Amino acid sequence: NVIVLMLP
Amino acid sequence: LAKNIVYVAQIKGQITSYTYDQFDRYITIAEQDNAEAIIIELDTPGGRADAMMNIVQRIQQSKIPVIIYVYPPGASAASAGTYIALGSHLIAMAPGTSIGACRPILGYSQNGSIIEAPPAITNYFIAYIKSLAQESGRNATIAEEFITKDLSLTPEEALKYGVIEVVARDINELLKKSNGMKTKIPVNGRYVTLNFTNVEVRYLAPSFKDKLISYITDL
Amino acid sequence: LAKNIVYVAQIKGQITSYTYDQFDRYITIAEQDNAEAIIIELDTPGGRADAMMNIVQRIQQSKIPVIIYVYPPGASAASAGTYIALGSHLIAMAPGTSIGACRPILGYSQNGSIIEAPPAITNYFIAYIKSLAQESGRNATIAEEFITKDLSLTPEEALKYGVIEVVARDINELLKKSNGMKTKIPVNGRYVTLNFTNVEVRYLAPSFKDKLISYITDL
Ligand SMILES: [Cl-]
Repeated sequence: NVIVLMLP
Repeated sequence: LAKNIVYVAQIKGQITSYTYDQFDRYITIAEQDNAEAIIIELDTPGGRADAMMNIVQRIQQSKIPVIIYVYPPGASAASAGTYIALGSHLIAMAPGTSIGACRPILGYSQNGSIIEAPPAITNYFIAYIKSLAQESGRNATIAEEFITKDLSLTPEEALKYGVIEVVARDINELLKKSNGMKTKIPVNGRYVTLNFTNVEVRYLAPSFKDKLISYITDL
Repeated sequence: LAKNIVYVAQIKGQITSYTYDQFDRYITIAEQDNAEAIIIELDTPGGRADAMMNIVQRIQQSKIPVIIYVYPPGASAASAGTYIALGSHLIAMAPGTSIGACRPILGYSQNGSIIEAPPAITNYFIAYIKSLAQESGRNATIAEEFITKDLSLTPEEALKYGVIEVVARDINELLKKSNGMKTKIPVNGRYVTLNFTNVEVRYLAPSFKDKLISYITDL
């Protein structure tokens, strides 16, 4: 369960 | 005729799970007090995808209009913050604010480097941002470009392009311009007309936990 | 300067941006002191992909060997921690510990329900984990299954399947057993033979900030 994402 | 209660809360910094808790807490108080609307003064450089989607969902389930107000001047709703705006009943921006710049990345690396998001994640967010725009009658063409071109817009541009509903300098001008507007998404399955005639404004304080977490951040 | 030093540090909890800072701080101390190695006692149930990738990178660039030690008994290096382990110069596990369960996800819903990511992002992390394992001469078949089967292994299983190099009950057994072993990845262009005969062991205390921030994340 690695949590993946974000935005720029 | 009737006196309409409007809550105002501030939400600042990176969108994380603590941010979800803030949105949840502030919206609940307003629902319980039968408020006409809650305005959230939002200033965020971005944040986490899951917390953002949880926040959009919380706003869909809200029994009261949630107005996202990009405030104060200099603030932005960039990255995750743009999805929050697009997922809300009405968007306002103060002069000198920014919205957009949503190209997903896996994250930032050591030395100014960035970790590239695979095309699948990108396409997934294009679909999601276009869907939020379509659902709320906002410019889906331009919203895609928030991603494909890292497009960022001024308030005047955002209004002109059909992304936001209101440009306002403070709460006062916000209530006056948005009075009589219909929400862009439904509240419990009906598109609500905002009644900001005869309003009492109430400001919501951040809690101890809010203040602590963010003061650790400022350092 | 005529000494042989091994640093030991502790890393516990979610792998976040802050965890990167700790890894960087401890490894930096050991490098500046020309340590023979640093042992990181790792207990982590999960974390973020971006911080994890940055930590693997920092370990890849380390000027000294980094030994990931799943410790104390009952600890796990699940999720992000398994990637960190696989990216390092040597892996040891204490009795009663766990490695594996590495499935990538977009995160958690309001429920606490599982939000799986698109199929193609699973494939991206399969590739990444296979790469880390093959670059360190470790079993990429089992590594893939950490994701595709949510596979979790005991220390003895991890050793037999050629995923880790040492099972040790404490730092002293770890030093005795890993003495004379070659690092699984290079240190500055060269595979290095660990020299742990006559070593001085130096423990690096977590700071107040480390403990406070860990404890806050914890809840
Ligand atoms: Cl050597």
